[PDB]
Amino acid sequence: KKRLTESQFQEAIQGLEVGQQTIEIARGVLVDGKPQATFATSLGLTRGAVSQAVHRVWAAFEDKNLPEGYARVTAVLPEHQAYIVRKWEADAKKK
Amino acid sequence: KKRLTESQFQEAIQGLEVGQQTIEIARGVLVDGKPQATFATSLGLTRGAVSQAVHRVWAAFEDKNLPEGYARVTAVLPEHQAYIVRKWEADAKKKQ
DNA sequence: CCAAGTTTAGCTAAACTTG
DNA sequence: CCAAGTTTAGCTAAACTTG
Repeated sequence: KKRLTESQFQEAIQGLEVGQQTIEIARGVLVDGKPQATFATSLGLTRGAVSQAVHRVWAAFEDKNLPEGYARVTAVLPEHQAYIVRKWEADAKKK
Repeated sequence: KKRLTESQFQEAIQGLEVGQQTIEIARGVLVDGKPQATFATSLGLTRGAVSQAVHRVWAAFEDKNLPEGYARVTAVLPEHQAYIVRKWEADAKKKQ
């Protein structure tokens, strides 16, 4: 279901520390739409591996694909600092 | 360094998905102060595998709250605000 | 039902951080 | 420089979830 255009894929793999196999896997799956089973079959890899491989590149895209000048952060914080962050995301969701 | 008593360890392991070897390993370095290196030698393991096992028990205890006015927050912010949030988490990980 | 995809403890390699 | 510890991609297993 989840897929990436050619250019979104190129963005996601920009400087991403990842082997060439992982790149090929995600390319066939996210861009060319091939099932993950094919790379499991053809590479002799378990279903887990291929899925983790595609996941990295997808997560990479999600770590980008944010308005430039922004970044996603997550943490457990005190009630006060938790409150401030709540507001900041609201103000961020105005621009 | 980072160590635990028996009550904290029995609290750490409480509810954690974890085999028996990982409990052993963590008990040795967190509770009994034994180095991680000796556990690699006896169990025939790389340094990393032993380090992952310790971390899992240590993290579970650090994730046993304890001020729950605290809350898990996730947000998409500009870098200047993101930096502060990253700084805040880093304050929180020292204070605990 | 069947097939495919997800998830996570546990491992190694290996490069990196600490003291 | 070394020793001990940390980190993380990549892999399995196996139980779980989606289509």
